[PDB]
Amino acid sequence: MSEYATILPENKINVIFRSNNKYHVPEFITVFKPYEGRDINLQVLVVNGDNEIYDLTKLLFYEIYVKDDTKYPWPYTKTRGGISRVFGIRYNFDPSTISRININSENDFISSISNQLDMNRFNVAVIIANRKLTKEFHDKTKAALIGSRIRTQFVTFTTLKRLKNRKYKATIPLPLAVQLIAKAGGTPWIVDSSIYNDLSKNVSSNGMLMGIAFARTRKDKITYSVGYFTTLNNYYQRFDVQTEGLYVPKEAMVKTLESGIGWYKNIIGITPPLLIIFKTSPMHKDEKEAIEAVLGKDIKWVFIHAQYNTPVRIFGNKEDDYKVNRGTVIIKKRKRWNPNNGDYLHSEIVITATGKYRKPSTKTEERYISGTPRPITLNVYSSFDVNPIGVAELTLSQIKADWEHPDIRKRKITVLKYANRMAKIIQYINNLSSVPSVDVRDVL
Amino acid sequence: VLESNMFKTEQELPELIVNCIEIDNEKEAHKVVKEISKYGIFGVVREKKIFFTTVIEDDDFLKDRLTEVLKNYNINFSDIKKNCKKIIPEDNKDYFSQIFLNALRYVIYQKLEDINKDKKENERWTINESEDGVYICKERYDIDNYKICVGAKFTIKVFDNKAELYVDRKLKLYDEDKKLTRKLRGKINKMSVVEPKTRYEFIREIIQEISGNFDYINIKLSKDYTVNMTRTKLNEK
RNA sequence: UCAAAGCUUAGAUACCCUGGA
DNA sequence: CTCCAGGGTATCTAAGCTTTGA
Ligand SMILES: [Mg+2]
Repeated sequence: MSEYATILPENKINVIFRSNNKYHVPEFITVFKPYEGRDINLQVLVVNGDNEIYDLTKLLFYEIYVKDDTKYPWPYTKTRGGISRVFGIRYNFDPSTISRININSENDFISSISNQLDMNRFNVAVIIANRKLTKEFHDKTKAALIGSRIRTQFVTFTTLKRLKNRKYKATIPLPLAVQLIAKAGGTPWIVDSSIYNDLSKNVSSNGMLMGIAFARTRKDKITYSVGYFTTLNNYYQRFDVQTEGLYVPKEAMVKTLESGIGWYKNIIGITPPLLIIFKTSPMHKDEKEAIEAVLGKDIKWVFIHAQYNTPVRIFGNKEDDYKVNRGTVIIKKRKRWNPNNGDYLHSEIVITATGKYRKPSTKTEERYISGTPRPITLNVYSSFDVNPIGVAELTLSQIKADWEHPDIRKRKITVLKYANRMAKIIQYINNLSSVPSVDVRDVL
Repeated sequence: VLESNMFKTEQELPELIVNCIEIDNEKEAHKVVKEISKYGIFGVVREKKIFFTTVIEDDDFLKDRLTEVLKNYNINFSDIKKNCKKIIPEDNKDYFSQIFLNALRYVIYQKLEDINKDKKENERWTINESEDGVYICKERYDIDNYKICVGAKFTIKVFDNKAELYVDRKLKLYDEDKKLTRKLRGKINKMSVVEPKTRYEFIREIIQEISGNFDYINIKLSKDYTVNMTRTKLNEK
């Protein structure tokens, strides 16, 4: 009723780890083991550098992740050793298969990496090169290996040199390691979907998600992808693949909605009881007509526009300076909402995702960021009386899946981020045959 | 109490009434509205007509001002329509947004004359007439011969037929050349990224210097239509 | 591009309108 | 009935910075 606000306790958007362990800190992957795992067979391919670079690759990918003698910290747990000891994965790598790739002309990088890339022995192919080369070959490589089993994990010379600080040596490894155990086929964690109940309390924890994002460049041309997400506490099925503006034409939007419906149906075929559609731009008229045409009254839907560039700022309490707790939600319902007419804007929910947070002391200690929080605006359109608190909780948990940022310090929606990445990658794919269904791990 | 930077109305923005004038040149009509925003005429150019509200009770005075300003831009025009149009802000968000911003510009201009007496050339408030909305520039710096300024930007939104004005702290660069330097960016981050106490006090000062108490802001759009908006200060659920 | 955040810049897009072809 | 160029206001995507994650 009216405009109100609250703070969501951090221990309500928990994530699930091995043995069905619920906790609100993704880094507790070091204590509860990954929700899923696959044997990792690294192929560390290095590009022209210097002896220090190779020594640093050996230090990172062998001494830390393999050698149990090297007692690495691995926070939140007293266990020491490699990945096979801390997480419970079959990590495999030897410091003699690292390939000394060299290039001397344009396009040599991709061909050389393809020749040095192996399928049967290795499923993860780390690539080590200077920023000049990665910045301009990374998207091309990702597109080239799309669909295939060779998932690359790039690394820059600066990141390796950072390992000598002994401060970065204690923070860069773990986030990278999770990526490894996610790009070999594993699932570091999933998101507890019980919060979905607070959405409506008239549907089970299951549902459907879809975030349309736009990649600008495409040689001065707007493009986009779709992204999909679903959770049942046991399945994830995160598949993400696919225009004179930041909107989906009517035809393309109808095709996208039908394709998402068919995808979910191929999963379990229960005629999705709920369709949540994130988007990084306002609901265009074309998309509104498409939603009415395909969904109509058959499916309950919630179209959430996630406005990052917003002017709203939130301070308060006048005592802890003017810093604001991380999970703060300002809800404003809209009385002028959908008299069965076609005015679908239900409410507006301003959520702060970056602020004060209490992470475990590792021995809870209050922590803050540098600057002022930039909350997100959740412009919600719905065909039913959705609960703004449930929408905020769902969005928070959506920010958290993210097997690239194991922390609670980020705000972007993961589905939208990977949809934008897929849109950028679409540039350099010339075969739309197996594209219709690829995994996020390809463009993780 | 989780105070914010948003000033929201309390009731639904009552039905707006605007007077229209027929203009045959929209391009110069935009400059006309920009100019007349200072004299108390808050208008927007749509459908070949300048729709505006005013705070001037003298019809002859308003007619003379508009006629002069229109002649200065070589525009063939017509007579005032005296409640030409009725506008619900929700149905026409841009009409209300532009009229409201022009009224806010007028209020800020009026206050400038009295909130600049005890000020220096590096602290005099101004309105930047550039590609943006309302921008109160109030701090100047010449860092490494790069001219930069800290000010408060204003934006307006209409949600559920209620006005919401957001004032925030923004820094801008008016150097014609390219930065191409790292020290300048280091300094710009040093002074443009602050804890939420320099920002909160900056916002409080900005609002207080133009509306006395900063718990509320009153913006007059017409002799009888005033937007009386209050800062949220929401406690909890 | 190990990741993120909060800044500033450039351009572009959306909503309404105007002109021309 | 269809684009391109313009205007005002508000966002969005992409680049360059700094800091942060013990
Ligand atoms: Mg990657």
